Amino acid sequence: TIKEMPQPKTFGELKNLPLLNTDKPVQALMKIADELGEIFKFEAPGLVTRYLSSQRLIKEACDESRFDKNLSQALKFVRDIAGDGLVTSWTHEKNWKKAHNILLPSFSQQAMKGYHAMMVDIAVQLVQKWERLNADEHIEVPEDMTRLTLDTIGLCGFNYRFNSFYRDQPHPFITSMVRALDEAMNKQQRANPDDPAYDENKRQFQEDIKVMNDLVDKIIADRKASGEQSDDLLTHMLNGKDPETGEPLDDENIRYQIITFLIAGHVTTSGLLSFALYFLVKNPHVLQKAAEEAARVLVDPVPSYKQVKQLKYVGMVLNEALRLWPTAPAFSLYAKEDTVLGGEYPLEKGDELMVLIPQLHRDKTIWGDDVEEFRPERFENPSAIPQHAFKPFGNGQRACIGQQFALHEATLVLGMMLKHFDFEDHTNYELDIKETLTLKPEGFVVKAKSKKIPLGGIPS
Ligand code: HEM
Ligand SMILES: CCCCCCCCCCCCCCCC(=O)O
Ligand code: NI
Ligand code: NI
Ligand code: NI
Ligand code: NI
Repeated sequence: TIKEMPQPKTFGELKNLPLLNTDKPVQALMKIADELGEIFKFEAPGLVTRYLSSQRLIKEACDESRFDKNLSQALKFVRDIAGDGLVTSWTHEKNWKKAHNILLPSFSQQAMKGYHAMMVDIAVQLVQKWERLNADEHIEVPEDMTRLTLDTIGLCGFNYRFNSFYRDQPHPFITSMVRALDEAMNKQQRANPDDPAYDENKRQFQEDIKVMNDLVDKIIADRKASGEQSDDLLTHMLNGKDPETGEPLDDENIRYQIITFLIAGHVTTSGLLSFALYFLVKNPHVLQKAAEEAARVLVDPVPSYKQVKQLKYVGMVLNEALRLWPTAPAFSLYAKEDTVLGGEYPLEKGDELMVLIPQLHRDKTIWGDDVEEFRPERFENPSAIPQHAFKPFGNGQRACIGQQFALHEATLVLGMMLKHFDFEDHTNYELDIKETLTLKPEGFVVKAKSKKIPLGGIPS
């Protein structure tokens, strides 16, 4: 059967574009998806795309045989920041597979074990910051989580210490990065993007990128110092070669991968930890159960690699946080050839799709009517999940390469947090999600009372 696709309000020649005149576009698309269902067509000037919400359709979309990764109009703009790095590359581009085969070992199981000691190093610093707060002080959660995840990838991946916890205002890299990423997101709303009204937006974007590359200059210059016994993500960028081609990365592409992993390797993990702690203080019984698991397993002054993989409820808690609000909320696709989607929606070649991940994770077909509630107990048995129903890390060979890096870090930090502190919703925070392509709760503050359990490190 062939069915016609529902389409939201059209505003003449701008088509659907004025519908996204909000600083919360993903959440607006969720509102739309509620009123139109599993799929709807979205039209902008020059561009058309189809948003998906149902596990049924989306599981067909993840067929690598039928569909390859498309670059969103978002990603085409982020490409101005990250070039042809792993995230913003075409699959058919010759720098993807190259950098993929070169860098994939950096996220192997034996690689991950090397990162732990450094993950703890920055984790210790976060814990000790909260341990040293005075009585009348609030914890700006997403701000401290950003400090944590930036230093982690900065140290694990490049042996470079941002020293975020030694700073008042965010590191100049964070400031420029957000503005740069805010531009790409806000740029999607501009009929005539080259109208000189935006020449100011183009000038600040230039500055932001100048700052970020100045930091990359620091990282490269500091490695050639040296910089010797290191076998981290940066080492493989410089010395490693692609098997198929026998070629290393260029002068240019290397810089792009650094920018890529500095952004991608922290921004969504900052959001995950922020969302996770938010739900825990909004569901204290879940908080209790989780904090009880933390007290049970974390028996040494600092967690071991073995212990972090024993915290499965903490891992469950994070998955459930990734379910309700996937910090990387969407990824695009295109049909490799002509086909029909869901056996009822004909697709031409070159047609773009959008996997609306938050709406996907809300498919009542898979999780029940119990959707909007926060229950980590959904993930007690992973094999009970009709997969392609839970994809917070994308799909296929273009799925998140740092998925295990993220979850291990997050579980570790969240674990140490529960072991060492109790938490009170000090301001009774109503959830306010800020969009910057990625998702993150904004203005969310807490109070932390110390359980008087000391530390003692640090290995590496
Ligand atoms: C909660 C944390 C994270 C989430 C939710 C997340 C989400 C995602 C998603 C949805 C994609 C697919 C993008 C697309 O298909 O268009 C992706 C790809 C990617 N992620 Fe992440 N990510 C996280 C953490 C990380 C970390 C920690 C790293 C690196 C240390 C990382 C690096 C990358 C890279 C390099 C790609 C593209 C690789 C390729 O396609 O070849 N991400 N991620
Ligand atoms: C270095 C790479 C950074 C890119 C990371 C951001 C990608 C996460 C998913 C965002 C997709 C777009 C969602 C909001 C925009 C929209 O579709 O209206
Ligand atoms: Ni107060
Ligand atoms: Ni410079
Ligand atoms: Ni190696
Ligand atoms: Ni055709």
